[PDB]
Amino acid sequence: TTALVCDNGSGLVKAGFAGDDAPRAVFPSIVGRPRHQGVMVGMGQKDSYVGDEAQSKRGILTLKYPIEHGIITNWDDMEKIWHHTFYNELRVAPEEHPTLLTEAPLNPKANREKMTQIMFETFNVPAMYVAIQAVLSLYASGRTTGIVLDSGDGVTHNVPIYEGYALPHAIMRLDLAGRDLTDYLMKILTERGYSFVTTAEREIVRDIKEKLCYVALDFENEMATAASSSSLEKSYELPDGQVITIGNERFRCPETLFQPSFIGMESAGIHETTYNSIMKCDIDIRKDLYANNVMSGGTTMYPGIADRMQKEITALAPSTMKIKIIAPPERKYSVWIGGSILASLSTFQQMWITKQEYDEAGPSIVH
Amino acid sequence: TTALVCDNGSGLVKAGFAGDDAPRAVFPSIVGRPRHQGVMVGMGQKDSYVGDEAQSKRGILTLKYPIEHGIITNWDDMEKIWHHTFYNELRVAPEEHPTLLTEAPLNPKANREKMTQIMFETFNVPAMYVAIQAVLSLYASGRTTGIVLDSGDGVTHNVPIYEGYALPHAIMRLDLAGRDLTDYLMKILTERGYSFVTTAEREIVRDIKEKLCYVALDFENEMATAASSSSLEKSYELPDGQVITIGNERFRCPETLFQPSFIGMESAGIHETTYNSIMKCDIDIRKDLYANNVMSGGTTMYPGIADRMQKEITALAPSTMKIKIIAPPERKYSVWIGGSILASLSTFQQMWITKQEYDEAGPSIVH
Amino acid sequence: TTALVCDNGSGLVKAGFAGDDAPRAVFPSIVGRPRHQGVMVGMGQKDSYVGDEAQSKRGILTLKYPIEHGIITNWDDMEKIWHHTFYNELRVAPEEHPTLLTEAPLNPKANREKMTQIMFETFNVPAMYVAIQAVLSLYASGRTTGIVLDSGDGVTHNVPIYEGYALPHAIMRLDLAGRDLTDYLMKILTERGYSFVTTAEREIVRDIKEKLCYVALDFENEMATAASSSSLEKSYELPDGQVITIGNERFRCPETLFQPSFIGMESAGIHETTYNSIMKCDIDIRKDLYANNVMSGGTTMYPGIADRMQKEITALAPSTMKIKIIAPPERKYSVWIGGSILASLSTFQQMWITKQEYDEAGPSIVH
Ligand SMILES: Nc1ncnc2c1ncn2[C@@H]1O[C@H](COP(=O)(O)OP(=O)(O)O)[C@@H](O)[C@H]1O
Ligand SMILES: Nc1ncnc2c1ncn2[C@@H]1O[C@H](COP(=O)(O)OP(=O)(O)O)[C@@H](O)[C@H]1O
Ligand SMILES: Nc1ncnc2c1ncn2[C@@H]1O[C@H](COP(=O)(O)OP(=O)(O)O)[C@@H](O)[C@H]1O
Ligand SMILES: [Mg+2]
Ligand SMILES: [Mg+2]
Ligand SMILES: [Mg+2]
Repeated sequence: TTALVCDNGSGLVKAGFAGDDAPRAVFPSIVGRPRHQGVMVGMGQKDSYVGDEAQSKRGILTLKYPIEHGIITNWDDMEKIWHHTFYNELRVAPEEHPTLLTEAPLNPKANREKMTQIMFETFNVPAMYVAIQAVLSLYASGRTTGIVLDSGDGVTHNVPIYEGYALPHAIMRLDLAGRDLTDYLMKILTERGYSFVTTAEREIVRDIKEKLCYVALDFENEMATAASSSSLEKSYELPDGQVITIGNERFRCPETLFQPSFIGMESAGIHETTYNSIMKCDIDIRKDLYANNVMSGGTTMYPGIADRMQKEITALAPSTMKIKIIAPPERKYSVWIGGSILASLSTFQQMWITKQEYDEAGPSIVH
Repeated sequence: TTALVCDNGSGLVKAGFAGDDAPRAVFPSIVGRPRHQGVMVGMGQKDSYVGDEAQSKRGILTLKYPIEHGIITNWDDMEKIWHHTFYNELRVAPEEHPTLLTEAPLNPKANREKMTQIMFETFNVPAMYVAIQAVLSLYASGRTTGIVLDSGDGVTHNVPIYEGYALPHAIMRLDLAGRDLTDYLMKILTERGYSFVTTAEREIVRDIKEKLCYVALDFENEMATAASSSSLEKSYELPDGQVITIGNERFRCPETLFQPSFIGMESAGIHETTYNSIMKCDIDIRKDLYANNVMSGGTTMYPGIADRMQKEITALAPSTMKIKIIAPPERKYSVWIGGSILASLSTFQQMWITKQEYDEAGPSIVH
Repeated sequence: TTALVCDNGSGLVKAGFAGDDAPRAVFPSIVGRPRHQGVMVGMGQKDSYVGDEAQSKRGILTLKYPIEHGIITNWDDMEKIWHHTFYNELRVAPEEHPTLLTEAPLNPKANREKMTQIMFETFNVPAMYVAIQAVLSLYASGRTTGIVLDSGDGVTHNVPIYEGYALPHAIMRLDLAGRDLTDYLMKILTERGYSFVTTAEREIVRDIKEKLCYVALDFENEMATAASSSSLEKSYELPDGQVITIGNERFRCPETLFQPSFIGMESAGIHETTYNSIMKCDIDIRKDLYANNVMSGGTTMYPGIADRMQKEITALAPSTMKIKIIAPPERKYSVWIGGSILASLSTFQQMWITKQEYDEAGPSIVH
């Protein structure tokens, strides 16, 4: 009956039935084993904690993110993520619903095969399909044309779609935002004598990466008044009681995303990968990619975009073109709000890969 | 059969079966041989008197404490303590019950083996285990987080614990309180012209260390009003009828522990060893070590602590952090009431070292 | 006039003019004030002794290293270090030369500014520059490619360099060896019944860390032969006439630098940090990072590396890729013999930060 949209984020895995409100459960993609000797003898502990509870047990575990640079490390950790998601969040049996899974646009073969095969044999679902996360972000703002910028930890993408076809030859995948921003924040906060090295404490870096950062309009000129002894200091409080005063590094960390040359890699800035994906599309269609520029994903929630992005695009594109960048509030749930629209609707009600078809065809059902 | 918790005090050896009230026997850990020439000729007097009988025969013996600086001096005296303890207090044979023994956290190797080994061949016990005295103090107050203190005459320890694991990197052992406080009390009672030198009479010094002593809120401000003519004098009476009036030195002796520069040693104050053991724990756990500071051991019974310790820590700790320091009645028996809770409980009924397994393994069994 | 290279040791300050032999003066940085009351009104006693004289007057002082966890404690003690170093060792006046100072590759900013500024106002030197300690280790063995190690009591570092560019993305800082090895030797020597707790005596432990330790080739098998009566026992003689017999623990203390699991801290050994810095470098260059592995410092002077390090890396590295590990003699003076080659060579004779430029610009001239 009711289909299930379960999003394999690298965040922030999101789980909720098909429509109509919001993700039922969201928690960080963490499994963590206990690194210290037991001496109270309940015994009372698990062999492996998942999140939320692996984020309540900080400082006693060794956190292992099972998805790293756009790929899952091994399915031994992945199945334990899955077991936690179905059972102590959604509560429903896996044999009850057809499921809908998400992937990253341009993900390595044979990691969709191996996934599909393992998931059928481990949880015994009755039907399934895998839709890519960028394409789904079209549905959330309900547009049939435009270039989609879907940016989440740890893979961003630039996919062009026109009424309502996706060009296979103009899709760009960057392995950059947001975990490299997390690692960079840890590298420029060490620069003020605040050292973070332990895995649990690495989460604190994420919590200040969320809340306290912002982006400039013109970097060099916002940087200029930062050099003056004028306040940009906001004072954060740390869990053990420590008080940190950051100012410069606060706008510096997300600004890193414009120009990967700050980490020295040859990769082009979001400025130019957006533009170069548009300029791999056909000449006539370019007219309508402007003003259907749609940003998405959780790593676009800094309170200093899109007007940085705006000022940058308007400078690089042709003269007198209508360029408005549509960025809805609460971009982090865009993908899920996509998935919800698909699986609740017909036509695609008769289009899942069903069990008899899977048994007959085998795991080689890629296209 | 019911288990036996027999606690290897540094005091004050304590003995009583597992559960549920108080130890049956507590008495000074002393052996004393008769030093003066014999003339009564009944005769039959014992070669070595143990406590408490060696404390009702003061002035005719030469007391030799079998435990000094937290380690047992020789097993010739120790076996006579043991034989006396089981037989002439409890009235039971060690063959009947599994035992539970205690140690000092960070006790020199190879003195846990030789102990374990000698006890199997001397008393023919069916099973045993050795738990460290600091860890056991958690059970007494039902804590699942917090820093634990076994402070006895004369080895103290400082162990931080988080639910329900031990931290190898945060544990500190001081060979400071309390026998050096006794020896210091005898050295500063010489300052008022009352000189004591004999071992047996040293016990009287311990008895005034118990009853008369107290700690200040602020040393310097109690010291100021001590210089005034107003009375802090309490009049003690001595075993042969003599009257001593001490006042200034009365609050000075336990105050010595708050910074042992009085002795001359470089060793840090309890104030700071408490704090510095906390700042060797992981950052997110520190939040809950504050306000689960639980004191223990008989040597913490001076009336002025813990509110000296409280006022001192709140000054050294980060701003606006909650620090409730827990120190109720029962602290002299804290460790033992801990041991009682363990040996009655399952799972740990199957976790004693039993004789066949010992026979196979040998005395190399530690870890 | 000839420039002066004075190396701001983590240890262990080294001082000597630009080239070409060895440093004139080496001593382990300690300052010690006199802690007991004077009883000879002679008296002649200085307020602060530096080393050598503060290592001759052990047991009546409280030794304080001015550089702790890779940063100077405060400039009140540091300025007295400096004044002693230039004046009462090297004899030359700072007013007569450009000087050359060393730093860590990654260290709290702006404590390189404050340093540079205070040193200019206190000693009023004609010109200066601050070079990182890791880069200089290339010069010492005349390498044009390779990964550099400054490991001193207590900062290690891992910097990859390619002819003659430094790669920012791959620089890794470990706050691991060697003072935590000093603390670890003190923590496992209490396990054999010899206690060392007071400040002066802590130096003696450090001296036994120098001479008698060694690293195993195969850990598991060295542990096997330790359990038998097969002698690995060496007899040390101790300052007050005492005899120390160490076996197993002799190889246990340095083994800590592999596998930080022994302390429980979340980090990976030199084995893995070497690899993890290489696999953060661009693909083509990796070919010459293998076989230009250059070890350095004083805390790599154990007589059981590098062929352990080699056998371990060779197992983890890609198959049939040749890996030479070059550890020269002289490693304690590596940094200094590096600095010496640079400051004697033009072109960089005209590139010191000079007084007129400093006076106009202020502390920001650092970058
Ligand atoms: N307000 C915010 N500002 C900046 N970054 C944020 C904010 N909220 C969340 N993030 C980042 O966004 C990430 C979540 O992105 P998400 O949309 O879940 O990506 P995915 O769906 O691919 O997992 C988190 O890792 C977090 O670091
Ligand atoms: N009321 C008191 N005030 C101060 N000290 C006391 C008091 N009662 C006992 N003590 C001291 O505490 C010691 C006993 O401590 P205890 O908890 O038995 O240590 P352990 O268990 O390690 O032997 C005795 O040596 C005695 O000097
Ligand atoms: N033969 C040796 N074996 C092991 N360690 C040594 C030896 N000689 C010196 N050390 C250690 O090396 C340290 C000195 O390292 P050094 O190169 O001076 O570091 P830095 O230059 O950063 O101060 C000393 O603290 C000492 O403990
Ligand atoms: Mg995504
Ligand atoms: Mg005790
Ligand atoms: Mg160094």
